[PDB]
Amino acid sequence: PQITLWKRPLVTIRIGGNLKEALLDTGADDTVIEELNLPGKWKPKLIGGIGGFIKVRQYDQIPVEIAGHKAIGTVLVGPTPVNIIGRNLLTQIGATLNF
Amino acid sequence: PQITLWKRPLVTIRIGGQLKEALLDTGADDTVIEELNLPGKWKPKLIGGIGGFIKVRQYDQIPVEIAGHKAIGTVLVGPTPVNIIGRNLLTQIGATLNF
Amino acid sequence: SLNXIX
Repeated sequence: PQITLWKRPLVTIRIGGNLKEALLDTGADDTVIEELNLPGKWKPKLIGGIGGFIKVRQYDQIPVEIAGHKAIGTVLVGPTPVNIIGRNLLTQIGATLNF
Repeated sequence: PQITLWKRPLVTIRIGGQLKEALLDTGADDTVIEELNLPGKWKPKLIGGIGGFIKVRQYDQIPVEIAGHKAIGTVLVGPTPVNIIGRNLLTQIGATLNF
Repeated sequence: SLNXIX
């Protein structure tokens, strides 16, 4: 599929069996989800962007299905206003920018 | 072009007669460039992201050449960690996400 | 305005 950029590129994902909305974000190194109650082991990390840094929980080898395309990798959990799918998972689903 | 996402999608832009590097950022509403002067009038604005809000200078109707494609629109100038081309200009150059 | 992670 093709997603235009007239509005934020919000799509349906599935993480822990549950459907959520997330932004396909080519400006994100990492995937940042607010899913504060996953089971599993995590480790503390700090990530940055325009306003500075925040604390997140790093979860590894988490399945994330993005618009029916399966991915599996690291998900960072922390307080964000929008769930964002970053390049660590976008590459797994074969996503490119085109113009 | 077609750009994959194994690396940050950095490209060269021309703005105000100068060459800069900037990230093609589908997760950005706006275009935000590190501190500099641009010609003309500006007004204060605040924008947010991952870490919170920052103050920027809002310049309107600024020509930007993005890997050889022309755009004219709002450019925000402020303490961003990396220069980013957001959807306001990505739409002008016809950029889509594809998978 | 929301603008995205390093």
